[PDB]
Amino acid sequence: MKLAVYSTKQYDKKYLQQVNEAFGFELEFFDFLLTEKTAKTANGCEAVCIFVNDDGSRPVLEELKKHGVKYIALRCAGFNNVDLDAAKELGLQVVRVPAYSPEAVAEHAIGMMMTLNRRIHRAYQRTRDANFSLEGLTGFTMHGKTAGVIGTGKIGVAALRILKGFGMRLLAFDPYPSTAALDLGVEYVDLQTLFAESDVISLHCPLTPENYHLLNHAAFDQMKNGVMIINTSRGALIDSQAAIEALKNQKIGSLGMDVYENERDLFFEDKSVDVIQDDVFRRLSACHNVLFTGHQAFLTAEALISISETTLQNLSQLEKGEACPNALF
Amino acid sequence: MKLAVYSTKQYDKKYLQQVNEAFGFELEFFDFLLTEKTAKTANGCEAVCIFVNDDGSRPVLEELKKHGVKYIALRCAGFNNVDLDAAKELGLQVVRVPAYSPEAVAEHAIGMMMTLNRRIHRAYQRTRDANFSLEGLTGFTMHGKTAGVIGTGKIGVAALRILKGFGMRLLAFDPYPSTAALDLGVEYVDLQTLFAESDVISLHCPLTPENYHLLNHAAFDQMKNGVMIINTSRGALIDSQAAIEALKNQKIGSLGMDVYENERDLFFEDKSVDVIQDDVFRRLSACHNVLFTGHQAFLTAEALISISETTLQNLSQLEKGEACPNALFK
Amino acid sequence: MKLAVYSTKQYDKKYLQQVNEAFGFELEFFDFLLTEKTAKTANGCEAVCIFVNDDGSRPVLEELKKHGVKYIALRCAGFNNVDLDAAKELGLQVVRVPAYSPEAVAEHAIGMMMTLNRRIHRAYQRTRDANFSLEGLTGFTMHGKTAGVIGTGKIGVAALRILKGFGMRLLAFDPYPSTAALDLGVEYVDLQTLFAESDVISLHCPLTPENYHLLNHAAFDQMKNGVMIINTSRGALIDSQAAIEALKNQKIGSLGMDVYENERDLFFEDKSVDVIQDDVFRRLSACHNVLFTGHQAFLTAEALISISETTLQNLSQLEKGEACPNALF
Amino acid sequence: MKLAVYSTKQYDKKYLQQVNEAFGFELEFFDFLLTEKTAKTANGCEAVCIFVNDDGSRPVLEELKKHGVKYIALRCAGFNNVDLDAAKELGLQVVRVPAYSPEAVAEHAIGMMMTLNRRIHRAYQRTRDANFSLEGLTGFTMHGKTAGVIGTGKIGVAALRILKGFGMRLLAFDPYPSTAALDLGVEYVDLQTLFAESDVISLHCPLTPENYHLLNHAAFDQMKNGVMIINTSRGALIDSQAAIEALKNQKIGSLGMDVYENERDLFFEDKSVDVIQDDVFRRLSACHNVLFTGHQAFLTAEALISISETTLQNLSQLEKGEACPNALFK
Repeated sequence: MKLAVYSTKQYDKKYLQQVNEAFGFELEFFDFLLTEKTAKTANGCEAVCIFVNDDGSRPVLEELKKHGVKYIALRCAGFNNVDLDAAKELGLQVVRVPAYSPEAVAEHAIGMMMTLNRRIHRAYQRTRDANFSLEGLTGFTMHGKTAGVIGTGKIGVAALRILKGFGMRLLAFDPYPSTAALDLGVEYVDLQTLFAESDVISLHCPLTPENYHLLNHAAFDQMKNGVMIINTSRGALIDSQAAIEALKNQKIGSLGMDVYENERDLFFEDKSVDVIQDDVFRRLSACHNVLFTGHQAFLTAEALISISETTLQNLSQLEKGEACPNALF
Repeated sequence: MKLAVYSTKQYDKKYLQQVNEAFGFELEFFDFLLTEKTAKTANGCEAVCIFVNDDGSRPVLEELKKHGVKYIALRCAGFNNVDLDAAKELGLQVVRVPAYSPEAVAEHAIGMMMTLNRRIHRAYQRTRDANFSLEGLTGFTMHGKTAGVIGTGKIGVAALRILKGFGMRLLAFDPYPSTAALDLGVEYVDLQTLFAESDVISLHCPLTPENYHLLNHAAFDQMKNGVMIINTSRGALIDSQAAIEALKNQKIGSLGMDVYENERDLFFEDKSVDVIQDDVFRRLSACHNVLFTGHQAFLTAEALISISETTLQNLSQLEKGEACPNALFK
Repeated sequence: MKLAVYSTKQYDKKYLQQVNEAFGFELEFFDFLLTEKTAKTANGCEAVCIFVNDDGSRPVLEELKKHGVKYIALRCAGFNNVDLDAAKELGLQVVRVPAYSPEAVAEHAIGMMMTLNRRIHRAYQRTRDANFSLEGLTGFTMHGKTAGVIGTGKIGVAALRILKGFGMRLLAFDPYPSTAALDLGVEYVDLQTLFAESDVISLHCPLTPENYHLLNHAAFDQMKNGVMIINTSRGALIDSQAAIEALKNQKIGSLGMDVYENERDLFFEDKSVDVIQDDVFRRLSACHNVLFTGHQAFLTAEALISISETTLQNLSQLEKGEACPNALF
Repeated sequence: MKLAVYSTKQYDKKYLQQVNEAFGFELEFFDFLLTEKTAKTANGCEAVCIFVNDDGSRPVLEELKKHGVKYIALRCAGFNNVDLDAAKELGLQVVRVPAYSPEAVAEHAIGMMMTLNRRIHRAYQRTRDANFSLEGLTGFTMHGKTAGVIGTGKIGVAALRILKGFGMRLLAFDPYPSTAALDLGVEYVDLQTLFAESDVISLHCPLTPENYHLLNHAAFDQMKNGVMIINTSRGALIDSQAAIEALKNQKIGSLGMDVYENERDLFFEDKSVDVIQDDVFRRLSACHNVLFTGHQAFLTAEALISISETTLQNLSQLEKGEACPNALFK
């Protein structure tokens, strides 16, 4: 079975090749986006593997079918990229990443927190040139502080586990309180309490129409001066204009954000008939204790191996049968 | 009483002043080093407060006494910079802060680990300029990995609590196994075992003649390829020449080191007629997944407050003629 | 005519589109490399435009021919990536940009030199973080120093003009002395003399069998301690190992190199027992007063406009059947 | 004579020592600031050498006198930190370095220009990590563009020579004409014309009432979109609020500023109310093609040697009872 892989990054290739040892496919790696124009490159491949920015609508799918491709595989969860009606109709079998790694994500959140806290990113900038000055690097001791987690699904609980290790007082907000969280000693509270009492706040929840801009001006008003905020969840959970103001006011002490790729563009705000919006990343990073990562939360070897492992197992079946539920039918 | 503070940094001043509300000393802050030449600036203070780089040799002490100084407070644990015998003969009293907050230090070790693991230091260099490329940033999932801690005093135990939080398998080496550790599910093992099995290793122990160059060529050879090593303990725990080789060979995956001041200028071991360093810090940082911090482990507000409280409390006892448990001699 | 542009960077696109206002080509821009696999994307185009990394080997050319391509335009001087014998046989026509703007390249060399001299690159690393320390930034006054230029073709002469403006003594080495250089007041000399007396040295010459490793251990021995060396010419002009030792020795004070794409892996050092050969860039940049740029010497709007005009003109001449002096056969 | 040197940086020491080979002063170097408190450190010295940040006010001067100092040498042009009246009254003599090497300053201005033009500072941040991407680095060819110099004293003229070498067309605004400049082919013009026609502008003039905020909203409006501006002259030549707005609007393509020690606050936006700040420097540097240097324009070995010779020579003349042209009063 021959698989064409689009939007390939070096990490994608490394892990796919390693996982492929136990499936045996012939792999062809392309660094470029799958588009209507590039679909033809798949010719000769029974299948293609795509990621969040690849184009999966009918026009692309038509080209693929024309070129003999049967199976499409997302190394991925987000599908706003693909036009799913067509595939079934075109006789084209399909999939995504159902399982994902909660620990990788939680750990990333913690890592962002610690880096910000101890200003380790800044320290590195200095010490890489043998500048050992400590001015401006002072952090806070975690132990005995209060941590507020918004959302107690697997990721949120994984985070709480770590925060418990730090010896923090643990608070949480979730509409659906979890035994797993209670067993850790977490106290579930309303948002207002969480905002009021938390030294560190971390978002681990899905975006809903209800929680759009959950962290807004009113919310910031409730928080402690110098509060640390981490968002490895969707960008829309935070009103960016309000966060910017709160940073300027010094209400927010530190802010860490893992930026989703198709939110990067709409990230954001002011511009005067200027200046969309890499400028915001630059300014905040320079002027505040603000740290951005580029949707990096799942970027560990173990997490990547898991994504790969499956991707191959699915195709191997498809190359012959199963439910899948690789398959989205 | 009036206190002259030398080698003053902004953090030193902020926390000393804040703590001093409870004490009422008259504080005078100097940014420069105490030396034989600057000792005269103390004139009119009964006490001086110094840090690791300040010069406490006999000639300095002699000048201080000449100028009416009775008391010397080290706002740090180390005292090798001060000639204690001379101080005793001269009638001076010397006091110190015997330990730093264990939690602050452990948390710093963990922070170095995570920053290294996820290459967060590298990411920032990118994203500060709006470059979101992930190439080279790939880390490891901590959960289920094995952590080995060498030394289970308060700092090591504090680290172990955090590591337990990550859901790691916890191994340790210490001559005197601690119930507090055992209570965490820690398994104590010999060094050979700890070296063979640990994905991450962190040093939380005093330097002894016995453990000089504990992490040496034989130790590295034993370790897992890609191992992460953290040292917030003294530098001599590690044979640097061996570490540098291990990095080159890709035995050591990641290395984080909190570099003590009295220990930076001294890497050698060795070279010829051209030429030496801060170069090693620059090269390693550039070429490997290596992070140095400048003795930053105790640099938190809470830890600095503790240091400030102890220091003023020590001074307060000396002023009164009350025996000070933090005195370095009679 | 419709033209497919491969390996497209934003700058390529901006200037090609700007220039095309005068030509009316139909332009299709691709970000990815031209390869045997991607050559099919050119279907519908009479021409393609490529750069130094694109693959112009016979298998690729065969694909392009099958797909209706007639013309290949190199938006660069180099053509090592294109198999000219094959192209001829296949009836394809190949054109290039014969030279870059001399002023742009010369200015880049001077820019490198001044940045290094005043450690401006270092200063920015500091001041971007509001660190105004000057330690380690001391340079040298150019006025009254001696510059040596190796090669006095158009670029070398442009460089000399600038150097003259700094109030420097001008020396040069060329086997074929130039009237414009002589008219400027340049004194031609032997290499040994140029090495012995030059404060600053800049390489502006083509690579030849003769000058391979022209700057070698013996050359570095003859130089002044603290000498500044600039190479915007090909990498092989310098023996890297020697250069590395000379930096380590402190014979070479400063080194600036504009690194050619194809020559990127070749250079430099021992090196690494496999990946990565990039570490040399990292090491030298951190440990010494060394500056690398990525073949940036022609990267000005004006130079890019010239490349764009030449390319579109070359293509019109081809279509019209006129003689194209830029043709590679 | 023994000379105490305050606020010493490694470069000050190196060049002062090198020059002293021919003078034989006895030199004592202090890294710290001269203040009322540290003036006593000078006892045993007839002279002290100070720089722009050192405290020269009456109380300090009084201390110096008490401690036997007769001479104060400024290793710089500015002297606003020194209370000249008090000095004269106290019987102290003060000398300065009247001007920096014109070539060094002009060369600095050109260096900033080229670095900004080709985004070499950005490039280095990339290539230091083997990132050879060229996106965003595109510059412009200098040759055939127009350069406008504001001020045609020795520095402006030195800059013109260089700019001439680039093949640029030379414009200048100075009320007063320069033989050297005319001789160079320069065209004098009014400010409005200089503003309209210049691709690059560099300021090389002293601050006067007449040019306070010379580059103001109105001036920027006249300028070419994308224009490059360099200021190695004093800050108040530019209305910073107007400049910042002009950067935001994209009227100014690039801005290079050598920032005087005494002037960090001149440059401001702003709404960083909490709390008044170096933030402007961090922000502009990140968001625009902006480059700051810390009053670096004279930082070359030759320029420093000149400062050093002048300073030692002033001191020598003072010792002699000779007329020092560089004295600030008599």
